[PDB]
Amino acid sequence: QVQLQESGGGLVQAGDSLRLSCVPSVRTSDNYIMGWFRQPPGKEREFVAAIRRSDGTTKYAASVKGRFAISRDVAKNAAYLQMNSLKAEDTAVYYCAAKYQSTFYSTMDVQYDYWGQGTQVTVSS
Amino acid sequence: QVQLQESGGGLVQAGGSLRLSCVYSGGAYSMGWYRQAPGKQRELVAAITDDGITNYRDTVKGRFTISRDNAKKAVYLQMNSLKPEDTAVYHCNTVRRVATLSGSSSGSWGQGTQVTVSS
Amino acid sequence: TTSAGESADPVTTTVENYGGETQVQRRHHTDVGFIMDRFVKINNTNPTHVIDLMQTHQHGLVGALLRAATYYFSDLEIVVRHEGNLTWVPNGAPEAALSNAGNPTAYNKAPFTRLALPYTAPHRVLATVYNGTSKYTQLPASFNFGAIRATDISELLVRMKRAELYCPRPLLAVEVTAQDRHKQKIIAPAK
Amino acid sequence: GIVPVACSDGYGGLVTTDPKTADPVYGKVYNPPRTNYPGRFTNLLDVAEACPTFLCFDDGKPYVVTREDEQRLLAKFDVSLAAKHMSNTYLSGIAQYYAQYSGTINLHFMFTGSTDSKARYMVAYVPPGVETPPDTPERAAHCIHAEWDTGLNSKFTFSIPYVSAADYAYTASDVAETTNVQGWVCIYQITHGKAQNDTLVVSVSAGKDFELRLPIDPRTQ
Amino acid sequence: SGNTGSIINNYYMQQYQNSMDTQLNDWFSKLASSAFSGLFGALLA
Amino acid sequence: DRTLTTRNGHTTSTTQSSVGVTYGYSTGEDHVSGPNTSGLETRVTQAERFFKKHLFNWTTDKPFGHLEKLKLPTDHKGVYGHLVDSFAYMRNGWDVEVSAVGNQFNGGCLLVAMVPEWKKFTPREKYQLTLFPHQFISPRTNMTAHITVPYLGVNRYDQYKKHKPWTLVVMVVSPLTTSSIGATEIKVYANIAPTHVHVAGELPSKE
Repeated sequence: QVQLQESGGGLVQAGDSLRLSCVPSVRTSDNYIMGWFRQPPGKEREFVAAIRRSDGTTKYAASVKGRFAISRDVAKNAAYLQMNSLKAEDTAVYYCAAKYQSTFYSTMDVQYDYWGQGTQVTVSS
Repeated sequence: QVQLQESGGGLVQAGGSLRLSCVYSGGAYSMGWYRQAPGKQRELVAAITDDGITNYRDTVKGRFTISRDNAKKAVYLQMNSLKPEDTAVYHCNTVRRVATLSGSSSGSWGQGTQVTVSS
Repeated sequence: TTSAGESADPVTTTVENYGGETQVQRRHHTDVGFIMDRFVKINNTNPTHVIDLMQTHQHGLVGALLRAATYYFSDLEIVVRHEGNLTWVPNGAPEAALSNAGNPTAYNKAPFTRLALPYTAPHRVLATVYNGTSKYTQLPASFNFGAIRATDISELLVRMKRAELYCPRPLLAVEVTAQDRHKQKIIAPAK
Repeated sequence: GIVPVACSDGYGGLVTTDPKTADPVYGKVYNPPRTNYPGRFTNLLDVAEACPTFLCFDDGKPYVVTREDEQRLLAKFDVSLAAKHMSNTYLSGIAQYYAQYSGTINLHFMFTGSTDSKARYMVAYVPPGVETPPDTPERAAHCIHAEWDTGLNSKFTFSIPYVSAADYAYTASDVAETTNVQGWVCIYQITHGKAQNDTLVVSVSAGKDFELRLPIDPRTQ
Repeated sequence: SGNTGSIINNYYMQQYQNSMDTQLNDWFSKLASSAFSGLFGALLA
Repeated sequence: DRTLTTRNGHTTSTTQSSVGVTYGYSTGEDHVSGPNTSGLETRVTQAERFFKKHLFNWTTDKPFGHLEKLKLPTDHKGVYGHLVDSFAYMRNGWDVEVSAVGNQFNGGCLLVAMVPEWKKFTPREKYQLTLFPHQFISPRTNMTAHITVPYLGVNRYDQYKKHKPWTLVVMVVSPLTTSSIGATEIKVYANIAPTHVHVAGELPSKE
């Protein structure tokens, strides 16, 4: 059905910033929730930040609350995760996701539908 | 609205007496005497009706006496048994409801009377 | 046909002017009551939303065809997808009235809620533009259909019932940059 | 077979004001008869017309007192069911539960002075368009007004018109925005003879074409 | 009567389905029907 | 044949380059007495008459799409002005007449329209300014436009210090072209007259 195209990964060192992007392949008229999951080396996947398509309702993790910022482009049908002031612990594999089926805030970080192959972000010190 | 002048104030020692006079020009509204203590709010002292009933503040009751003369268009305040507290500028103008003694912030005042009791 | 142009009278020439034949037409699809009667999206919802029709997208079907009129009248239907109960207060209500169940409150069923609301504005007609103010770019605050409230609202749809439009205004199309015409992809079967 | 149906989506849920009924569980119940029970009202505006209630002026009094002063402005209040003077009224207590209104609002003025005390009063309706109301009857004589003195008949009723742009008005003033959307009502004391502490009681009731429109439930509960 | 396609009457009264208009004129229909056609001057077909 | 005389009150205005009268949205006013004014409105016939106003100078260096507006009611110095500042609610329509006098050896076109609830137009929206009651001034044919419009708005009576329903608009459609025997410049004036002036809600004085 829907495939996700990720962009903007790479390598930085501590203190810099990165910008991740993700655009879905089809532009159906749904209320999907673009989110970001990260999987640290030798650990399991976990939620980072999500955003709703209709409004700019953003969820966040306790780890990254003041640093990270997520936004959406209504025109280009995109979503961007602006990572700021990276820590050496932010090294992981970052995945996007879709979650088309239900769009309520209380469940905005539990069950996504389409993932799309992850990007590699490896910050140094 | 009214052009009214005051006179009679001055300097006197404790226990003295004074007679303040005020002359007005408009109508026969119930008049009264106000004083602005140094550094305190302007407060009513004694009020008189249109040819009749008078009413006094609690503190100045019994020592002061207000009177009216309709023909000469004048009001008088006789002050006896003075105390150092009674030093102020004694204005005069109209007053509403002399029973409750609710003054009128209506308009302009004439600064013409200054009393300075010494002790 | 030739006529006086500066007089601004309408002139409709036919193909009969050179032997043709005017054919029978059916204009059921450009009827005002027909075309405005479809659900269209409102893409800025809040926990508390004031139903203002000027919040439809300006380039949608109903959004643009509504911007192409000065005044309008309509009832309304809304399709809300919410969590918890949904309270509706009419036009003019305090904002604190939205926390009580004496007002129309909908206890949420499974998919969503579909209601029908009347017209409660104090004016005879509503407007899309206003030249001036209403207190002692921005329309008067009385140009709305009420307000809704839930713990969070996911989507809102609106539908104009018994719609009436007055005093038409410009309605634009996408502009052609350098082409001879605006070319785009049109649906066609695979293979 | 049997009749097929489409269980539509969006339909079915409970609305607290819906116009349909529930299904019964307890049949054949007869009530005790209450034929010709006294004091029934089927409309709130009937009671609001027939029964006027008092206004609340300074110090929380239902009346204004004549003043031994140069000021001839007894009282002044906004034309608003949410005014400070109407806070204790039945018309206002009803109007708090509605969104909009329209129509007439009647004011009643009862003179309660002695027989040997005369007076002449004036009330003016000052529609919106000025920043501050007038404080002289000579200047408020250019609005809609009425004058009346004291005599055998001790009551006077003046009817405030509904004049505005919209067909309805809100029964609640929005925010700290000033200059009430409707006008003011100004009571004046034209003259008086030997009326030093005599009062004039004011009350308000609904007019002949008064109307409240959209029921709400606005109080914090 | 635009975009309603059921033949059966409504289950709810007219007083509850939508609001009621009170009284106390299509301009552009008449402005288009009163348009000029034909020709101007003489014709030599 | 193209001779027209309009009489509004004790004022007249004759034109021999008439092209007709354009009625917009209505040929006559709707119900002036409604339920919002509660029977207390009155009509003023002394205020319905002409008054002049200068719009702009039509020079040759103004291209297509040059817009000039005039919101109505304007700053009136006569009976209409004291009406506006003396009563709280007013309503009236308009009877406008624009004149651009050059000579018949000029070229160009002007668009005179009456836009309800004015809002600034984008450059692409000026191509559709003929959706409003309008007429053209072409020095080739006429020197005078004439439009007549009713009162409209969301409210039956208006507070003109807060809202202005109508706006007179003059747009350059074709630039003015002159020659050695044509007028090198054209000045545009308006001759507006209110129609069916009704008032309500008399206000206190200021004196």
